[PDB]
Amino acid sequence: ALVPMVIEQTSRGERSFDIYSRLLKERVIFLTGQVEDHMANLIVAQMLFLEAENPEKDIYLYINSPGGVITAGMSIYDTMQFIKPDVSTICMGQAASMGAFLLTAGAKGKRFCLPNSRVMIHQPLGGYQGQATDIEIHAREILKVKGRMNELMALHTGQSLEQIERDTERDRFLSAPEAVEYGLVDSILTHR
Amino acid sequence: ALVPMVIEQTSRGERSFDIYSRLLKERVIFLTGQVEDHMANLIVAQMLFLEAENPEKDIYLYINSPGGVITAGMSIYDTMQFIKPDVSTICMGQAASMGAFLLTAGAKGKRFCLPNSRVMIHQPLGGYQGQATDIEIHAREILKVKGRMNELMALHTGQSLEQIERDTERDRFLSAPEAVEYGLVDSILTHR
Amino acid sequence: ALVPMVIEQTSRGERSFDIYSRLLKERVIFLTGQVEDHMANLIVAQMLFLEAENPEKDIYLYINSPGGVITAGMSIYDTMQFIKPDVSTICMGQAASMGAFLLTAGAKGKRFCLPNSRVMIHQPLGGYQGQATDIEIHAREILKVKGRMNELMALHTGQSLEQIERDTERDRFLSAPEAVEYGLVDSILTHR
Amino acid sequence: ALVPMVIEQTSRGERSFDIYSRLLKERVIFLTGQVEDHMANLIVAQMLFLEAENPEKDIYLYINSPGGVITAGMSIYDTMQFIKPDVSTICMGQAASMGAFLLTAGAKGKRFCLPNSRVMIHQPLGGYQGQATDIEIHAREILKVKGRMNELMALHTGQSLEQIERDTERDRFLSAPEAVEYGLVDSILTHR
Amino acid sequence: ALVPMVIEQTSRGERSFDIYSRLLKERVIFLTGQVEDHMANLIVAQMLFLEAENPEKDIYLYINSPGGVITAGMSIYDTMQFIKPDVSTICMGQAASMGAFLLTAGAKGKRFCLPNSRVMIHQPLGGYQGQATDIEIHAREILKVKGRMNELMALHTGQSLEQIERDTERDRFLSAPEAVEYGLVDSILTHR
Amino acid sequence: ALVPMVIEQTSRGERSFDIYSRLLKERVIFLTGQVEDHMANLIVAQMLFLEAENPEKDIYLYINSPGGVITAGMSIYDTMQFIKPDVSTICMGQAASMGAFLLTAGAKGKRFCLPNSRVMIHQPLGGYQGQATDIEIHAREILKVKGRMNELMALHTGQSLEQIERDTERDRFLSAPEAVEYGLVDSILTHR
Amino acid sequence: IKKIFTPEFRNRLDNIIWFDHLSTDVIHQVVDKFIVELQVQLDQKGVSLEVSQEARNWLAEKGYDRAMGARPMARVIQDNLKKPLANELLFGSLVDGGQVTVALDKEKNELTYGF
Amino acid sequence: LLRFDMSEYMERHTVSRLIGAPPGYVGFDQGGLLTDAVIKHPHAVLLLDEIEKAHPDVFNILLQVMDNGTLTDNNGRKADFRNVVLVMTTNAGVRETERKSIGLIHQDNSTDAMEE
Amino acid sequence: LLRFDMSEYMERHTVSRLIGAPPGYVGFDQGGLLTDAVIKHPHAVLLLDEIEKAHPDVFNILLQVMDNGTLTDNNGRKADFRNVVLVMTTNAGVRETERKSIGLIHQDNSTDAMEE
Repeated sequence: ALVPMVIEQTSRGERSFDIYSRLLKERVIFLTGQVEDHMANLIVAQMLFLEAENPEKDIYLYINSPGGVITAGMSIYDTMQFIKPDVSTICMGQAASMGAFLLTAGAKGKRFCLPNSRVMIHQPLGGYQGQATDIEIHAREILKVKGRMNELMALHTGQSLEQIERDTERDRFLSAPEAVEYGLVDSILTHR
Repeated sequence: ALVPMVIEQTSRGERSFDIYSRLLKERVIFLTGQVEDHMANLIVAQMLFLEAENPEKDIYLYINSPGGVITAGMSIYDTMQFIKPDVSTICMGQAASMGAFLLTAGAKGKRFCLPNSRVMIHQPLGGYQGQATDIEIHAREILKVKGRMNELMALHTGQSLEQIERDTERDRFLSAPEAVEYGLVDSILTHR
Repeated sequence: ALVPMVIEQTSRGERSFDIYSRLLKERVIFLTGQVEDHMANLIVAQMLFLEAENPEKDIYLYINSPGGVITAGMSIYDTMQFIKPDVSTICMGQAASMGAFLLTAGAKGKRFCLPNSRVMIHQPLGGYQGQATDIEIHAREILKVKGRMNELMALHTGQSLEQIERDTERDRFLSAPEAVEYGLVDSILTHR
Repeated sequence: ALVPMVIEQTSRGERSFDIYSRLLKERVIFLTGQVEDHMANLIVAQMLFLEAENPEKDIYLYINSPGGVITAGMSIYDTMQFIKPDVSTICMGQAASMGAFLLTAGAKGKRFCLPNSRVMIHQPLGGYQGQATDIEIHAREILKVKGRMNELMALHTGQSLEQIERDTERDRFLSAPEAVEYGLVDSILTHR
Repeated sequence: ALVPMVIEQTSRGERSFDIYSRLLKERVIFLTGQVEDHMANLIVAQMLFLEAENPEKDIYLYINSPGGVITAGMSIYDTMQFIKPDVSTICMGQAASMGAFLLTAGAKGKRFCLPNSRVMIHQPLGGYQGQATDIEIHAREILKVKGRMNELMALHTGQSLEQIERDTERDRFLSAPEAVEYGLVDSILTHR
Repeated sequence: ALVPMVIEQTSRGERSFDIYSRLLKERVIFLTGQVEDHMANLIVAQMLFLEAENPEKDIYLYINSPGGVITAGMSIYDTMQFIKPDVSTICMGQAASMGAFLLTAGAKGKRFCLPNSRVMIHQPLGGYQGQATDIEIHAREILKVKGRMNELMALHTGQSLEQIERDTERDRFLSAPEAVEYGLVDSILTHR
Repeated sequence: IKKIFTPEFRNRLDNIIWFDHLSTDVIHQVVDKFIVELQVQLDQKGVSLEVSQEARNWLAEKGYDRAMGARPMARVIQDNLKKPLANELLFGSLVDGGQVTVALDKEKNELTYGF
Repeated sequence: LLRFDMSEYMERHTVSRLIGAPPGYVGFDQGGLLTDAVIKHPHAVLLLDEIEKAHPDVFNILLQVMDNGTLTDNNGRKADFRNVVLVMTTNAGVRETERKSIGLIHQDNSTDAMEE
Repeated sequence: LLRFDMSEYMERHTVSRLIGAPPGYVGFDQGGLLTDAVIKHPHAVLLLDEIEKAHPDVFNILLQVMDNGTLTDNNGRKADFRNVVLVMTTNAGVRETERKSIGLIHQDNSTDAMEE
């Protein structure tokens, strides 16, 4: 039982469903651990799946992630901005680096985090080996990406671009109330 | 046969259920091994499921674990506080470090441990490598976390904050009767 | 078939069960190999399940194991004492260290072992690295455990406490007839 | 539950399908990660399968890939040209090296990419060890391959061959708007 | 979900098969990866199975492989010649070494390759360690095999034996149009 | 989909069998790869199963293997001789060492090999480390085995014992036509 | 409805009127008509009842249940007002008629009037 | 024109009422709502609406009538279908094309209604 | 000629259709489709199509007919078959001789028109 089964009744149901599939039916998607390509590829498939089932209802994305690969993370970002229904992101545990990036990309007014969570942000990392000419090419590309990520932060958070530029120079840690004040999330959930 | 099957009866059932799913059905959740992201993620999904099935009944959490990652452990903590029904925690085997923390987070009056169990508590661990500037940033964050964990211990146990700080400087071991006196649990189960 | 199942007719059918599930149904639990957290966790789930099915019948526990982790082993011990029906333990192959401890913990008058088995006992092992101050803390905790285990041996076997302490200084091996004489078991099964 | 299940109503409405199979049913194929032989063989099997299902409908291919083995990739390249229905390729995340090559090979007018994606192109890599005579043979073959791919890029993009020749000398990175202007894709998808 | 499921209708329509089983049903077999003993034992079983299903219809074999063990390749080689229905071999990606050997062995008039594929041929490899006497035995056996492989190539391609002998001295690469002119394949498939 | 499924119609029409089980049903058993204890154990179970199914019909054993453990292989040999129906062995690919031994052990008149196969035979290998007294014991046992294996070769092939001994001194390779003349097989299969 | 009433019946109706759930504004209006009915019954006994606005808002909240329509409002009024009136009408101060009013406490209690 | 709505002949019990099967018929000689309609008006056109909703036993009685031209009443009386035309309807062949597909690009879900 | 199609009787609840429902149940007024037919026409040839599909409970009824000539209907009457010819048709052994075994060496492929 790495993943338990649950039972529900419907018409003639019966029907048992891996607990994660049971939650997919409620339009809940979890994003956890490192952001990479196979994982990201799967999340995008889930979002398209929910979009087709009912274009008029919200999708809930639970985020608990230390960070990951930018390209993979951008695949998720662009789908969220394409599909018709809102995606409401909820941060639990942590949202660091690319994880924080996706957290703020949720529908405005619907970005929420739990009270003991942590959010951390910082400029992108990378590297390269080779001839001086190739080093130049690769250095230019990473700088362009840094610039693009900053524009998107400013767009989604409401901060000026320069303020974003200064704040990501070195790892910046924010507590849940700080994320609200800064503009990464709209509110903190407390008790039902 | 790592996990055996059990058969139950209902109306038409029959119904065979992995022994752990059989217990999820009774509103029992087990927490064992290191606390990490993937496992914690599953515990949270199980609690949300049970909350929806019947918001008016208690959930029982069995704890037996050596410790783990704080971030992952906090997601469990916040869900326990957020959801409506009481969560009653029971400690068997051991509850160390983060495990001990979650043990005391259960509903007041419902924290119970078996007589030959052990509870151990201590301040959080961490580390870092980098420029002196980065070291300072990371050092501050761990100290903030330490402070936060102490506040929550004092809140849930009834000890003053100063007493909690003194008692966690170094590993402290408590026998089941000691946990009761100290205020980590309310009582010891003996025989049915 | 890495494992054997079995077909059985009760009424409607039949019915197909992995051979281990087939025996759980008859109130038989097997404990083999090292005692650790995940395996101990599963045995407890099985005992609680059987206790609920029919509180008035004995549960049979087959033991064949070299030893293991004390913490995990104690969670088994406490459940056996808590639940209402008697637990009758049977030793085959070997019952060493923590395995021997659980063997003698069964219901009085119902502890039985096969004639070519071996049961060995000894004081607990452990260790630690760190500052002299931490060493003192950890050393005292292991000593408390040793004292506690000796009290339980004396309680269950009928030996005086001093006699138990002397006999566990170094590995002590007992043949099935000696286990009976010493008081670890009540009798030896021979032929049906 | 690495991959969740979904359920769809039909006539009976009983069938559940791995989410990736649910998408294959809708004529959606994903290409992710490195291009190699086992992966490619599976993609080709999927295309032959869809061609047989309905020769008159488009197949959508979603690409998110860092590159890979040319020989393996060319089996996809040719299948796409050989099967009757159009293949519309969509780039998300990245399309690099061989990934970019396959991206431009989609049906003309139907090559599209999401706005924050990246496309990167470059001459083929290879190597060898052996006698001077074997080195010559292997060197000639890699140069022929480079030339052939150069011709296919010019064919699919509309660029002159000489321009293609210069542009692949060293890694060339293109943003989504540049891919459109250059001629690798026809358009950028934005919102539903 | 490494291999997707496909659903087909019949009478009742309860048919769910992994995509490869679905294509076996259409008389399509794929050969990929290295040629070895376990893999080239499954291909033989599949061809025998199809032969019985309908002795009067063609079997399609898709070849995409770098080479492999001669023995394994020969059990496939002989089965293809033994069984009654024609086997049409199609080369995609590459057919090198033993892969090329099997490609040309298909039914005359039905050997075809996709236009951007590659075929490569060369004398067999091997080696030995031991006493000078054993070395002689093993050297003779590999030379007999080289001679036999050359006769079969000449038989199937129409080249004289001497020409075959001169062309396999060193790795010879052939483009799809070259393979056609040489006689390894009968033609190039273009579009369905 | 390592092993494909096949469907067979009967009365009601619901039969789905792994292709290897589909062939066991036709009384075909495949022996491939190294001969060892677990695999040999499965071959024996299949033969006993078929013997009982229908004592009056032949069993076909396909052989493609490099050799293996003598002890394990001899359990196949004895079962083939014990059971009632004839076992017809067919060699494809290769039958070396113990593989060749089992090949010739099939029913007389029914040993057949494909035309491009190879058969190789040699004296048994082994070794030991220990005291001079133990070395002698182990050396004697391997020599007795060599003796017994030669008697059985002579019995089944018709060669004199002295001829068998001379020919197994060093690896001897036989082409399919030589195996026929030598007496290892009765004939060569050619075409349907 | 579509699964119970076959097309032959449904196609001959002028319409099908779907009724909705009651909102909280409606509940306030519902409380007022029920209080009036209570007063009519009390007029027959010579008793004048004056319920405050706060008391009304309080009852409206206590009885709201979207899934049960207005029927709970009747229960709430009966339980909070009819009950103590019945004791006074039968055994006490309202035997010969009288004045009744209801005030709402800061403690969310019904501060019923003397008589 | 004789008319029946198959959605009202969806369940097994209603099926026997339509047929005029010896048990489970209408009245005492309905019979056989179908047999009666084709006895009273032998040259009529019989329209069966939304036929995919019919219970399988209806489907089979119609096949039996198609093959032999007659339907036997619970009272042993027989309907003569030799002069009638059977018109069967159904709004299923176009329901598939009402679906919207999954994906970033929606596709054309038009199908061949005849295949449906 | 009386004809019954066994493909209409592949489920357990259908056998009573041939005999008649027991007293107290809906469907009682059927005298049995089979038992009415062979009471009305004592001299006939009875054809059962596709006997290779009938639910097993059907075969258990035919055993009595074939051995002793009679069935009892649900009103206690005897259906007398002592004057009829019973023909059952099947294509059961057919798909057992149109195929050859799988392998390099063929097995006898004819001696099966009897095990199936």
